[PDB]
Amino acid sequence: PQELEAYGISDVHDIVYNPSYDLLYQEELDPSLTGYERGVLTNLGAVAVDTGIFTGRSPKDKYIVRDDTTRDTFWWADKGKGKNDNKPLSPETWQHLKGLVTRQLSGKRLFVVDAFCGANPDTRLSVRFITEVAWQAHFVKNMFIRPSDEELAGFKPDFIVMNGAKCTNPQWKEQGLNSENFVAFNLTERMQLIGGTWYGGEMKKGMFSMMNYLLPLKGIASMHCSANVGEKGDVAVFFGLAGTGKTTLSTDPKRRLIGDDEHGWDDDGVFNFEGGCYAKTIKLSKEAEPEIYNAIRRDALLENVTVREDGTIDFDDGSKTENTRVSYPIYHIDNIVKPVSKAGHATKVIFLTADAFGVLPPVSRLTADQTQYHFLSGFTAKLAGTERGITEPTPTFSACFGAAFLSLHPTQYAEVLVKRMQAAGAQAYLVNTGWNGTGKRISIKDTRAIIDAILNGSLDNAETFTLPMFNLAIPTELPGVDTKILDPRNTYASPEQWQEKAETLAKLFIDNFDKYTDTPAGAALVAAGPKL
Ligand SMILES: Nc1ncnc2c1ncn2[C@@H]1O[C@H](COP(=O)(O)OP(=O)(O)OP(=O)(O)O)[C@@H](O)[C@H]1O
Ligand SMILES: [Mn+2]
Ligand SMILES: [Mn+2]
Repeated sequence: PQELEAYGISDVHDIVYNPSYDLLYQEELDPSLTGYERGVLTNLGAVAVDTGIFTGRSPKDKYIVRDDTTRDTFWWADKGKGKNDNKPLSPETWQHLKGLVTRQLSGKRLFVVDAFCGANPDTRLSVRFITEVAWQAHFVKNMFIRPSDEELAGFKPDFIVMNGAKCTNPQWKEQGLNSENFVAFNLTERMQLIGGTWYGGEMKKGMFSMMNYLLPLKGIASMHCSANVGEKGDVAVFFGLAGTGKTTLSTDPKRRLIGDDEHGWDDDGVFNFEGGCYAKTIKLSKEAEPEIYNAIRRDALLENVTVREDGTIDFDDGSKTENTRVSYPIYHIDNIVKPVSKAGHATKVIFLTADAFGVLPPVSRLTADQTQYHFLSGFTAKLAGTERGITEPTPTFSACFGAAFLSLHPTQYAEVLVKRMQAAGAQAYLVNTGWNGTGKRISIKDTRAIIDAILNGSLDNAETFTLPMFNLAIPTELPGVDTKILDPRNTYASPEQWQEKAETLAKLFIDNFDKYTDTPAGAALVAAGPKL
């Protein structure tokens, strides 16, 4: 307990260190629990919980302490270098938030989970997570790397994550913060503090943000991508924003899964940060996604799904949130890289996007300059009007396909990615997992056959022609793929109807890209973007 007292947490009478899966099951199903701690047992064998008022991350509540360690290296929200959520925090307000959390956890029954972030000993974080909520401990047991008993014996944390979801900050107005909630990081004390939000993804993406700070400064790419590997050792990575297909499409029975969301790329190859996968379950189809569906069993942890009185799950019900999720340890997938989630250098780099404007082609091979342009652009889009019965799509441009998690400037991630790709001779591709002129999403079946064709070389050998405006090389046909869909003009009444939309989208790309054109490298990439 005095070790806990070193963190500021007093008088803990009941300490649960390294809780087993069986204990976490017992704790969640305790009929005496109240409120959002409670779990419910589903007919699939997995416990389901509700994560409370927050059912996704709260970027507006994300703060990073600005001090002499971070001042000149962080990509700060206020430093005129493009928009981001790295809002500066004073060390004095940090101490206030730390007092809130440590007092909240003092005198409680605490779960302590030691885990690694990063598959390689030379660059991993040794993270100690502290929570008073059993399903939060379970989330981190699933999603981080579980140490061996030997690693546990000599465990030396170099980052502490203290989850005080049950406390809030009443001084937030005087302190200039956004709300009574907070997700704060301190790189001098090497700690994350959480208040107000119970959502487990803050811890997952928080540690991801810290890897995104430390690794590129050591020459190692740090990537919002999934990754898998063929029997020959050929590695693919799949970038993309939330919901664009990284987890869906890397979970592929023809490939060994490396990881689904967070990877590094060092001198030896591509390596997972995590010990689990965090899948979306909205409208989950057992036929369309059988491996992910099969992972939903005891020790998986369902979030915010609708569970019927009889224990069945209504996966289509988005009432609590569209962001229904399940975490599971990665070995709930049958065909994975083991015992360590890593492989060689990627030779296929796939940018996933869900184009709600219905303009981009299902697949295209990128030039080198197009790769850089679209990596910095980081496009996807949403049908935001759907619940009001309207389409109009809303663009998101998020640098590196994950600006919410970037702690350095986008160009620093671009430069090390390009360096790794060039050394490996990797080829890049752009895949629209989103919409076309039918006003419907491309089927998962068609997208998987597109991925197959990328990975087995058939797309590279295909005859291609250039789609106008975006100047994207697209194939005339592909094995097992519906041929009509390959040219996005074919799903509209006429190519001119596609063109009206392509022009709308091109202007959005051009306007977004302008902020990168204040270096000569950036200005020169304009020629690789869409052209009116
Ligand atoms: N053609 C398609 N390709 C891929 N996914 C599709 C397709 N059509 C529908 N989907 C659905 O879109 C979602 C893809 O989400 P997925 O979990 O792969 O996102 P992600 O990129 O892993 O995001 P995150 O980083 O937030 O975890 C799933 O709900 C999937 O069923
Ligand atoms: Mn995912
Ligand atoms: Mn993600």
